[PDB]
Amino acid sequence: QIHLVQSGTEVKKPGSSVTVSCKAYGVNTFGLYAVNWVRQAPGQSLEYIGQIWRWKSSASHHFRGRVLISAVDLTGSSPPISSLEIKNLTSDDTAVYFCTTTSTYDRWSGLHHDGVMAFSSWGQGTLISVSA
Amino acid sequence: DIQMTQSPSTLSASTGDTVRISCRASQSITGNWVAWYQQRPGKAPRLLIYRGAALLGGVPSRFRGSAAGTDFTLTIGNLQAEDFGTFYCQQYDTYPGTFGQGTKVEVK
Amino acid sequence: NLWVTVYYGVPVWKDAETTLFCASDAKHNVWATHACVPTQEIHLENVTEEFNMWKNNMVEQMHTDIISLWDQSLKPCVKLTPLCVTLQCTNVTNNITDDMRGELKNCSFNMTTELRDKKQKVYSLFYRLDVVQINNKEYRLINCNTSAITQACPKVSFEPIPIHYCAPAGFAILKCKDKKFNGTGPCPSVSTVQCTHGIKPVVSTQLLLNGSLAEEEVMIRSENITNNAKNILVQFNTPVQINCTRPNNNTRKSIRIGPGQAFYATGDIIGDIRQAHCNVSKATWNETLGKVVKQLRKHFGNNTIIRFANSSGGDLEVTTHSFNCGGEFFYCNTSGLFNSTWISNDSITLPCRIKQIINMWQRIGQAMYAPPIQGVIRCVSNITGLILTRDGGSTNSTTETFRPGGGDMRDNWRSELYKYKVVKIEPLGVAPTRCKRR
Amino acid sequence: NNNTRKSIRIGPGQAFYATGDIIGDIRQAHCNVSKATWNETLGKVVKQLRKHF
Amino acid sequence: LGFLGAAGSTMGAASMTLTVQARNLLSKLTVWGIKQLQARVLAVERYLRDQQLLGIWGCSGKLICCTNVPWNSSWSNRNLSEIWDNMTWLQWDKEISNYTQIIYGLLEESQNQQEKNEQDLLAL
Amino acid sequence: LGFLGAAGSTMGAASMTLTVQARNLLSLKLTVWGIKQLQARVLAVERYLRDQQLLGIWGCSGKLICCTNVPWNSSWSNRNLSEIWDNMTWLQWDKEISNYTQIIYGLLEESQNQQEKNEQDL
Amino acid sequence: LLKLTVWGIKQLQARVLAVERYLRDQQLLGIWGCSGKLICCTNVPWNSSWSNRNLSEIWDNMTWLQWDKEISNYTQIIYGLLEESQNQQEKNEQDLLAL
Ligand SMILES: *[C@@H]1O[C@H](CO)[C@@H](O[C@@H]2O[C@H](CO)[C@@H](O[C@@H]3O[C@H](CO[C@H]4O[C@H](CO[C@H]5O[C@H](CO)[C@@H](O)[C@H](O)[C@@H]5O[C@H]5O[C@H](CO)[C@@H](O)[C@H](O)[C@@H]5O)[C@@H](O)[C@H](O[C@H]5O[C@H](CO)[C@@H](O)[C@H](O)[C@@H]5O)[C@@H]4O)[C@@H](O)[C@H](O[C@H]4O[C@H](CO)[C@@H](O)[C@H](O)[C@@H]4O[C@H]4O[C@H](CO)[C@@H](O)[C@H](O)[C@@H]4O[C@H]4O[C@H](CO)[C@@H](O)[C@H](O)[C@@H]4O)[C@@H]3O)[C@H](O)[C@H]2NC(C)=O)[C@H](O)[C@H]1NC(C)=O
Ligand SMILES: *[C@@H]1O[C@H](CO)[C@@H](O[C@@H]2O[C@H](CO)[C@@H](O[C@@H]3O[C@H](CO[C@H]4O[C@H](CO)[C@@H](O)[C@H](O)[C@@H]4O)[C@@H](O)[C@H](O[C@H]4O[C@H](CO)[C@@H](O)[C@H](O)[C@@H]4O)[C@@H]3O)[C@H](O)[C@H]2NC(C)=O)[C@H](O)[C@H]1NC(C)=O
Ligand SMILES: *[C@@H]1O[C@H](CO)[C@@H](O[C@@H]2O[C@H](CO)[C@@H](O[C@@H]3O[C@H](CO)[C@@H](O)[C@H](O)[C@@H]3O)[C@H](O)[C@H]2NC(C)=O)[C@H](O)[C@H]1NC(C)=O
Ligand SMILES: *[C@@H]1O[C@H](CO)[C@@H](O[C@@H]2O[C@H](CO)[C@@H](O[C@@H]3O[C@H](CO)[C@@H](O)[C@H](O)[C@@H]3O)[C@H](O)[C@H]2NC(C)=O)[C@H](O)[C@H]1NC(C)=O
Ligand SMILES: *[C@@H]1O[C@H](CO)[C@@H](O[C@@H]2O[C@H](CO)[C@@H](O)[C@H](O)[C@H]2NC(C)=O)[C@H](O)[C@H]1NC(C)=O
Ligand SMILES: *[C@@H]1O[C@H](CO)[C@@H](O[C@@H]2O[C@H](CO)[C@@H](O)[C@H](O)[C@H]2NC(C)=O)[C@H](O)[C@H]1NC(C)=O
Ligand SMILES: *[C@@H]1O[C@H](CO)[C@@H](O[C@@H]2O[C@H](CO)[C@@H](O)[C@H](O)[C@H]2NC(C)=O)[C@H](O)[C@H]1NC(C)=O
Ligand SMILES: *[C@@H]1O[C@H](CO)[C@@H](O[C@@H]2O[C@H](CO)[C@@H](O)[C@H](O)[C@H]2NC(C)=O)[C@H](O)[C@H]1NC(C)=O
Ligand SMILES: *[C@@H]1O[C@H](CO)[C@@H](O[C@@H]2O[C@H](CO)[C@@H](O)[C@H](O)[C@H]2NC(C)=O)[C@H](O)[C@H]1NC(C)=O
Ligand SMILES: *[C@@H]1O[C@H](CO)[C@@H](O[C@@H]2O[C@H](CO)[C@@H](O)[C@H](O)[C@H]2NC(C)=O)[C@H](O)[C@H]1NC(C)=O
Ligand SMILES: *[C@@H]1O[C@H](CO)[C@@H](O)[C@H](O)[C@H]1NC(C)=O
Ligand SMILES: *[C@@H]1O[C@H](CO)[C@@H](O)[C@H](O)[C@H]1NC(C)=O
Ligand SMILES: *[C@@H]1O[C@H](CO)[C@@H](O)[C@H](O)[C@H]1NC(C)=O
Ligand SMILES: *[C@@H]1O[C@H](CO)[C@@H](O)[C@H](O)[C@H]1NC(C)=O
Ligand SMILES: *[C@@H]1O[C@H](CO)[C@@H](O)[C@H](O)[C@H]1NC(C)=O
Ligand SMILES: *[C@@H]1O[C@H](CO)[C@@H](O)[C@H](O)[C@H]1NC(C)=O
Ligand SMILES: *[C@@H]1O[C@H](CO)[C@@H](O)[C@H](O)[C@H]1NC(C)=O
Ligand SMILES: *[C@@H]1O[C@H](CO)[C@@H](O)[C@H](O)[C@H]1NC(C)=O
Ligand SMILES: *[C@@H]1O[C@H](CO)[C@@H](O)[C@H](O)[C@H]1NC(C)=O
Ligand SMILES: *[C@@H]1O[C@H](CO)[C@@H](O)[C@H](O)[C@H]1NC(C)=O
Ligand SMILES: *[C@@H]1O[C@H](CO)[C@@H](O)[C@H](O)[C@H]1NC(C)=O
Ligand SMILES: *[C@@H]1O[C@H](CO)[C@@H](O)[C@H](O)[C@H]1NC(C)=O
Ligand SMILES: *[C@@H]1O[C@H](CO)[C@@H](O)[C@H](O)[C@H]1NC(C)=O
Ligand SMILES: *[C@@H]1O[C@H](CO)[C@@H](O)[C@H](O)[C@H]1NC(C)=O
Repeated sequence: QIHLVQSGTEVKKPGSSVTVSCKAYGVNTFGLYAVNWVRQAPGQSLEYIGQIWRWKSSASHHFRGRVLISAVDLTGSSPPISSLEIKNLTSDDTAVYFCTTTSTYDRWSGLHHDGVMAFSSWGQGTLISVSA
Repeated sequence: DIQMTQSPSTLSASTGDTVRISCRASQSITGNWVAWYQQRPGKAPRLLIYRGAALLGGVPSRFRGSAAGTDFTLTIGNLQAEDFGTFYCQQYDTYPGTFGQGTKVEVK
Repeated sequence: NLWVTVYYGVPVWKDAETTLFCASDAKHNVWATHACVPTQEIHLENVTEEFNMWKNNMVEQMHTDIISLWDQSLKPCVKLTPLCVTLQCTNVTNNITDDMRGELKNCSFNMTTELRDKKQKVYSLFYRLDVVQINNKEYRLINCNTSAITQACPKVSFEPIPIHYCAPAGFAILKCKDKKFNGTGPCPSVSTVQCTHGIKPVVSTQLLLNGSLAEEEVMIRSENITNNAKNILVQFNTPVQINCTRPNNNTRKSIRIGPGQAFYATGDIIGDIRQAHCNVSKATWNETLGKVVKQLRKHFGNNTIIRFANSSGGDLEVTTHSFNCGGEFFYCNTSGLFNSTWISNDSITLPCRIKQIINMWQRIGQAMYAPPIQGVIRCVSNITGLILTRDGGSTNSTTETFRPGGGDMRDNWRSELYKYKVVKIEPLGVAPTRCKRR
Repeated sequence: NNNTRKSIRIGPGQAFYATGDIIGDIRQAHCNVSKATWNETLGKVVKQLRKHF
Repeated sequence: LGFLGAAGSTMGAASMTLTVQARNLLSKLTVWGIKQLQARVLAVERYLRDQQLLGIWGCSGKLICCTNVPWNSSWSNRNLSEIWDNMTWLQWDKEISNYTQIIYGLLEESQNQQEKNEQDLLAL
Repeated sequence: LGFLGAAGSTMGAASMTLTVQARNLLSLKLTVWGIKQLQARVLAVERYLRDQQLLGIWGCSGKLICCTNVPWNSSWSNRNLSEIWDNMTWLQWDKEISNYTQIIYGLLEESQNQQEKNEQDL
Repeated sequence: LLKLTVWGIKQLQARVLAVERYLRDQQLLGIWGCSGKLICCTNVPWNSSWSNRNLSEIWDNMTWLQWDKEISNYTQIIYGLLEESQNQQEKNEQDLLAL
């Protein structure tokens, strides 16, 4: 099937940047798919961070100008890679990040509504704990 | 920005009962743009039901979902020992998407 | 204060499939040209479409149509069923030079006549790959113990005619007009048409002959780039011409094997016995390989060494370049073209052999026998593509070897139907409108 | 019976499948019918056929 | 514009060229004969299966024909500005794709009641 | 009631469910089962277009209950309006007007005729 | 039943062309607003550049074959004007019915 792996538990100091990678296995092209990045705080609810669709990456209204999402296509000796960089993180960013894909091939599939969509395949999630 | 309210907060049942979880939005979602997810404690989340009343490949037929105006309900009949976890109702009608609040099902 | 209004003729289309018919403008042919109907493009704005060339249904329908058209002209004429006799073949020598002795044989055999209780001792000339010996030495046909040999029909032609698979009313055909399109993904320039352009059903392996060219650069297409079991299609931007010829005369002789049953064999050769050969330009092939490797280095890296070697081994219709010129099937060695190593007035002559028993479409049980062609055969052709593959490495070096391959006829027709899509029109709609009846 | 198939080529691309050799013993093919069920159905057959005779 | 030329416009800008798409919906036993015969049969059947549904509701020869059923607020709560000027035809059919059967059912009994109510009008 | 569910009722109770029967009169090789499907489709087209051509020459195209200006003769039936719709059914009414069906079918053709444009054209 | 020896490919195709010639004529008559009429009138005016003959000369001396031969160069534009005028009248009726 479609299997996705992510990075490990990275501990970072406040003031620097961090970069989380996500490798896919099974997808064909990111033009027929869409990669959404959400998070989940411990003991709280989930939160939608950003997404990349039709080679157009965007974020939410609360993380504008803070995060950066990038993705590349297939390579003959490399899996599909989706990266997300966070710069100038605060002391309230300790969370379990995820990496989701959604197939946007069929127009009448019902899984997507004009850019915003659901999550059909989930990853494992990386724990990021920031402290002084 | 539509705020979702899930009911109940924390409930308990036994092996063989039926669990009904309700979700109430802010506006009136007349297009049935809602989804029900399941996440085990410690494991990865899993999408159960998309578009309110449609199942996914690999989901058993004991789960059922219904939509009526604002109220989206989810019925789980023939409860087993592996369905104890957190359930989420999430809309994707308006940008951006917003999840629910969490509903844990214990055993007693 | 709102009511329902029904609209007829809304531009809404779904994804479906249907049956397409031929359409061409107009000695017979193999493909039915006179059975087709005698033969606009509307640009669309503010609409996108996700195309996928590896999940199309037109390729399988075209393959089934070509298979059904190939087995409709071989039926009503003569079959060569009593030909499986004990041949007596010797060598032929008539001012013949080196490297040709051993490829042609002079055979003699008995054969029935129009009378049931009489025989006739006749003779002919056969090739090396057409006869096998059994233990003067006795010989026999190769496709006798596993297939039945029927003659190719002498009143048809194997010339490719461009046809148009065209959809009926109710459906529509969309076409992506991107110049750098790679067959998979969204296309922001989609236009509707009636049907497609002229597609020539050219049957060839490892060399896309008489195909369609690109617009800007050399295109590389592959399904799974991380797998060593998928073919790689190369589309050039310029054509590379190649001149094939056969210096033999190949006179024909008719033998009557029964009542109304004729058999056309090779008679006597008047002249020299030379090799059939294809000349290809050497100066254009180097810049063609350079423009191929300049686009191929983008998928593997700027620090890669690209080796071009020949085929490893297998069937004769896979490792050798098999094509049809002038009604005769040629099998070229083509080992001198793919021989290079790229680090980060002359002409090449390739000799080709001729076979008379052709097994088409990888079938086991249906053979053929092409008749001899009188005169000198000489043709020209373009090279507008390549079918390559790679082997599995030890994922630690930077050397990649590319070998030519083929055999599957779906890859020869997927390079022409990679931009078209079939949709079904639904013209009904329901709208809210503040209006009442009467 | 335990039959074996043997293919003899009778022409170009034409085969003929015949029997081979019997492995083991040669017995008779037979069918078994329950007797009490047959009698209790034949009784109903006679009881329904006596309405017309 | 041409055939399917207003596919990217709004619902109010594409409701004026409906006659372009309404006229292109009708037009030895070899391999290319049975395919043409099946294509003609499929085109005739696809024309008849739409003409029958147009003739049941009472729109024989009309494209912007009006009905008498009211629009329920549970189907779409949008106004006339966010439909005829923002949404297109490829999204409106997917917006109410779960409510088309009840509309097609309500469009039949109202026409039947209107036809049976006309019989009590000329009998005076 | 369903398809042909009002066959046992009278003419007054079966003339209200015509929309049920008004939607069920219409809906690859050369083997023995490939030609029968094409024959059935052609017969279903033929048995619908022939019935629809008769309503076009009478001026009742697109109407289920259509009535014209043809006067009902007293020699075709000597019953009232209560012994037909409340007592007789559709299977018994067709047997009585079988000898006067072609006369009504010929009188219905000229009606939608004597109602055409005349000189008003000039 | 259905036998296609010599006379099965000629009897089915005749019904096919009959169905097609009926349906094309009904579709061409339905888009002009005359579904079920023969002497129906339209709203487009008659231009003097197509035929400058009077009304007393055409209806009493001319023939339908000569009339088809005479204005054969101005045939498709009348159909286009009718197709525009039917849609314009339908839009005007929808505008009048909305009030
Ligand atoms: C078939 O043919 C098809 C042809 O059409 C073909 O499609 C092509 O596929 C290729 C894939 O190989 C595509 O190439 C890629 O394109 C990506 C597109 O990126 C878009 O988005 C970014 C981001 O935009 C945000 O930021 C800018 C700047 O701030 C703003 O201005 C924007 O508004 C936007 O901001 C919004 O979002 C924010 C949140 O992020 C919000 O906060 C904010 O408020 C806003 O809402 C843009 O910058 C891009 O613009 C660039 O491209 C356009 C193209 O026209 C130019 O005009 C423009 O000038 C820019 O150059 C674009 O819009 C690229 O991201 C991607 O780049 C990667 O690869 C290149 C090398 O090729 C690197 O140089 C680059 O750095 C990226 O690599 C990073 O990521 C990989 C993956 O993990 C890493 O491995 C790598 O190491 C590197 O990571 C490093 O850098 C990171 C920072 O970048 C850092 O965090 C890391 O830690 C690490 O250090 C690449 O170019 C190509 O576009 C397609 N063609 C199209 C669509 O036409 C298809 O594949 C073919 N198929 C097959 C099978 O062959
Ligand atoms: C294109 O061609 C390929 C090659 O045949 C097809 O098959 C895919 O091959 C890739 C190879 O990587 C499969 O990717 C999966 O990656 C997982 C992550 O690997 C990391 O983690 C493991 C430890 O879990 C490390 O050992 C490894 O070094 C990496 O660091 C692997 O875990 C997968 O292996 C097994 O995973 C689970 C068990 O955890 C099983 O369920 C799996 O079946 C598998 O046995 C695997 O290597 C990818 O999954 C393959 N695809 C499929 C469908 O199986 C591609 O499919 C083909 N593309 C298309 C579109 O067909
Ligand atoms: C493909 O290229 C080869 C060579 O690369 C061509 O072979 C050449 O053909 C010419 C003409 O047939 C030969 O010239 C002959 O020379 C003899 C002796 O001088 C003379 O008596 C003849 O009258 C003729 O002029 C030439 O020798 C020969 N070269 C070789 C190396 O064999 C071949 O013709 C090319 N084929 C095509 C289709 O272009
Ligand atoms: C690719 O297309 C070219 C262009 O049509 C093909 O070349 C043509 O091949 C045919 C078949 O041999 C030639 O027809 C023959 O010509 C000779 C000339 O003397 C004539 O005697 C024969 O009776 C027969 O008509 C045709 O002339 C030739 N065209 C040109 C311009 O040379 C080529 O065969 C195609 N490639 C493949 C693989 O089919
Ligand atoms: C609204 O309609 C869509 C499709 O028209 C329904 O989606 C399907 O629901 C069935 C019900 O089990 C599934 O089997 C399918 O897989 C779904 N998808 C498709 C593409 O058919 C959806 O359930 C409907 N919503 C309702 C009835 O509330
Ligand atoms: C193939 O062999 C046959 C004999 O088996 C050759 O026919 C003879 O050719 C010589 C040479 O001219 C004649 O003198 C004889 O009269 C021929 N015999 C018969 C029975 O015709 C034939 O020439 C050989 N073919 C070739 C190309 O050498
Ligand atoms: C054709 O038939 C003739 C007989 O009409 C064959 O000649 C015989 O061949 C056998 C085999 O060696 C000899 O034993 C006989 O002596 C030959 N003569 C006769 C009269 O029987 C001949 O071999 C057959 N084949 C060919 C190629 O000619
Ligand atoms: C293939 O054949 C064509 C013609 O059949 C060759 O084109 C001619 O080549 C000669 C020699 O260079 C020129 O003088 C002519 O002007 C060319 N054109 C024509 C129309 O005759 C072509 O060179 C051949 N290619 C190879 C590789 O031999
Ligand atoms: C196809 O060409 C290659 C390369 O020329 C041939 O490989 C060698 O050819 C030389 C001829 O000078 C022979 O001496 C070698 O023995 C060949 N190497 C082998 C057979 O491994 C190749 O033989 C050619 N193909 C055919 C069928 O002749
Ligand atoms: C081989 O390539 C040449 C060069 O493009 C082709 O010659 C052109 O053919 C097109 C039609 O296919 C003409 O419109 C051009 O005028 C031709 N000349 C040039 C300079 O472009 C040639 O047709 C190709 N061979 C085949 C068989 O298609
Ligand atoms: C005939 O040709 C074969 C194949 O080249 C060769 O082995 C044999 O020696 C030749 N015989 C004679 C007599 O020349
Ligand atoms: C037919 O003969 C050829 C040549 O000897 C041999 O390679 C092949 O295996 C044979 N096939 C069968 C089915 O005996
Ligand atoms: C082939 O032979 C014929 C005679 O049968 C001759 O007229 C013709 O010129 C020959 N062709 C050549 C020599 O190319
Ligand atoms: C590889 O080299 C080409 C040469 O033009 C360059 O454009 C390209 O950016 C290089 N690739 C990388 C990853 O730098
Ligand atoms: C490929 O080339 C090698 C080296 O010349 C040669 O030994 C081999 O026979 C060739 N293979 C084919 C199929 O020609
Ligand atoms: C292949 O290339 C090498 C390197 O130039 C050369 O030595 C060899 O002769 C070539 N082989 C052929 C068959 O051209
Ligand atoms: C019957 O024949 C089969 C071979 O198909 C063999 O496996 C089996 O053992 C035989 N049984 C007896 C009882 O001989
Ligand atoms: C037939 O075999 C079945 C087992 O498959 C058995 O139950 C039944 O009793 C047998 N009947 C007779 C009449 O032996
Ligand atoms: C069948 O049953 C009847 C009684 O029901 C009994 O008299 C008769 O003997 C039975 N037949 C046999 C063969 O036992
Ligand atoms: C496409 O959109 C642009 C602006 O969004 C508009 O000006 C243009 O008219 C649209 N195209 C069509 C065919 O309606
Ligand atoms: C609107 O929908 C509601 C809820 O299904 C239903 O009770 C009501 O009858 C509907 N009204 C109309 C006018 O369709
Ligand atoms: C059949 O007759 C009974 C009278 O006994 C009546 O009540 C019933 O409605 C009739 N059935 C139908 C379908 O009219
Ligand atoms: C009549 O013809 C003239 C000249 O072609 C043209 O300018 C005018 O628009 C036409 N008017 C009508 C009513 O067709
Ligand atoms: C035929 O009609 C013309 C008028 O168009 C008339 O002059 C002529 O006399 C008619 N022919 C006969 C034989 O009456």
